[PDB]
Amino acid sequence: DIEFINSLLTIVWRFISENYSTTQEILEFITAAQVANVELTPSNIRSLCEVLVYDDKLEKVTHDCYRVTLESILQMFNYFKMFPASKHDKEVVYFDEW
Amino acid sequence: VMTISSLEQRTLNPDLFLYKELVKAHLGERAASVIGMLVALGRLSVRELVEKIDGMDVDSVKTTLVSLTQLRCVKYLQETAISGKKTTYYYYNEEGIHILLYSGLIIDEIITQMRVNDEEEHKQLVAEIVQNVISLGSLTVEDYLSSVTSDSMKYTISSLFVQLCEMGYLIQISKLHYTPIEDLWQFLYEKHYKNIPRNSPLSDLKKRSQAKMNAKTDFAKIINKPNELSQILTVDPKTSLRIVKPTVSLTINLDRFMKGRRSKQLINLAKTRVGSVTAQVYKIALRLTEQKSPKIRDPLTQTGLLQDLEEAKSFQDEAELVEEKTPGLTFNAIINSHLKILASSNFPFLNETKPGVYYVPYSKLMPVLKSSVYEYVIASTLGPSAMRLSRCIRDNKLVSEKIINSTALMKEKDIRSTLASLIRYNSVEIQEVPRTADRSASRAVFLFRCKETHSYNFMRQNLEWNMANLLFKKEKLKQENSTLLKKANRDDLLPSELNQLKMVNERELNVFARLSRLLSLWEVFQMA
Repeated sequence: DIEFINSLLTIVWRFISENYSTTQEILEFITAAQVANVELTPSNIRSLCEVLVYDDKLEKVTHDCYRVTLESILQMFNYFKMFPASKHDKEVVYFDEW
Repeated sequence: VMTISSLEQRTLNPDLFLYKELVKAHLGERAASVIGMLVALGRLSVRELVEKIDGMDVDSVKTTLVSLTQLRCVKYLQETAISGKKTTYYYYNEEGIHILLYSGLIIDEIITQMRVNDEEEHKQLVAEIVQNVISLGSLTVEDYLSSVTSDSMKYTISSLFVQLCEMGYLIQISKLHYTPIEDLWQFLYEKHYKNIPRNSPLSDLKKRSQAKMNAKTDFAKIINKPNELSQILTVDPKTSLRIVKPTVSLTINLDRFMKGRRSKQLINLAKTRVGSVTAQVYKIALRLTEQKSPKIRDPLTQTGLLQDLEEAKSFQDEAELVEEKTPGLTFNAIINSHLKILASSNFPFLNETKPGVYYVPYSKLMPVLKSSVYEYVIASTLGPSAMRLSRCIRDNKLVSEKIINSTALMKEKDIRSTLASLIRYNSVEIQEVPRTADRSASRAVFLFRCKETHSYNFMRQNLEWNMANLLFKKEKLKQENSTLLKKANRDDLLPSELNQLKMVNERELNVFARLSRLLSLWEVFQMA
């Protein structure tokens, strides 16, 4: 119920940086048994796999495993900062239709 | 209230007003009239200009005509009819005004890539030469050479002229190079449909093969004519070094300018996904190989004719096989160790290999380039939530909220909020399926499927309306301060007069940098 969906926001945090990885179902078979609170079954094999799957996290390479490239810059196109200007004009670049 | 929110201008000018905005800054008045009308109504005749606007009959038209031709702002075609006489029809020409929207950006790459000569007099030299090229719209060598001062080194400016021919960049002026792609195909289609001396009424489908195949080989010689020709440029008479033909004139080109920035976009993806050293070694390969690389030039047969349903591939893969041919065949043979680290790691992009020879595919590369940049846009515009859900639709396809709620992340209500934020502007569409009721009513099943060219075009709406208010309120900044600017020009006094002098200049510098920034964003979105 409410206990669900709040348990996936914790154990996945910093384990990423400690991961080449191998077999991709072993990554869960690792993650499944850990922290002594463990995890239950292969139901979680396809969970953190296909949830976090997109927008960096871990890259997808063949023979069933995960790579890492551009998340190291985000954890540290990128670097955007110092916006916005206080007043008088510029940008928006949204809605307005057209 | 008060309309100052600019809701007045917001609705009614997609594409369109873009063009006559730029030429207005260029020239204005009459010049904006003709082009703006040349866009709206499309194909146009000389007499037809006078009818609509009614302003300044035959004095303005003849003056604007030659003015548009020198800078080639009008696509020109002439033909006749069976009845008689003659007709001359004008089209909006290519995206020249985009070149006027380029200017220094082209000259930028011209200066930067002119290295192999280190920090020389060249900086002040060709900057004077190139600025004289684009502005006049056409440049003859001898008349330009006459502008150079006497009793000095004449081949100092010709030290780089034959070096202006270079590889890409400036090419010669040739004939019909400006011409509708649809029309030249039809004009070249003559001597094909016309060709048969009552041969034989067998296998009607052979008329297909005849006309097509003969048109394709006749099309190749025409398009590769401006591409690479060493006749005019490499002329080398004695008592001198290699010297470009004093007769034949030149013109700039789409080749390496549109390529140089396309390589940048690849570097941005590269630099993001690897180290700085890997991006450099991948770069030095691209610099040598950019000559024979079609890339930006890719379709070239697309505009002006049908593709097919059936024969679409037989067209498409006919291009794909010649997109297989030239990349495989011609390009460079085998620091190779740093290529192997550019090899072992391929996904998303390139490093395809043949035994004995390695090269980058120009076919399958684009889809992953369009993916990245697009996903970074949604990442930029909205928060991290809108990001994740975009591909969630892209992994599998067209499914309901049942497995979506499960498989996506966490919470129903927030998902529904960002669902309608995602579905807000297009790009996921919606499904039409009933539940047992055949389009009768609610509770029917829903699904979300990815959108082709609809999730693209909304970045083509980002083209004009970004630069529009940008350039406009910059131009409105002029006429407002116009009384000051005229006083400043005559001066070239008071505490408060210098204040608004720095004001406009500030706003000017920032608004032009904002033009080129989002310009670089638009350029990648114009293809696929």
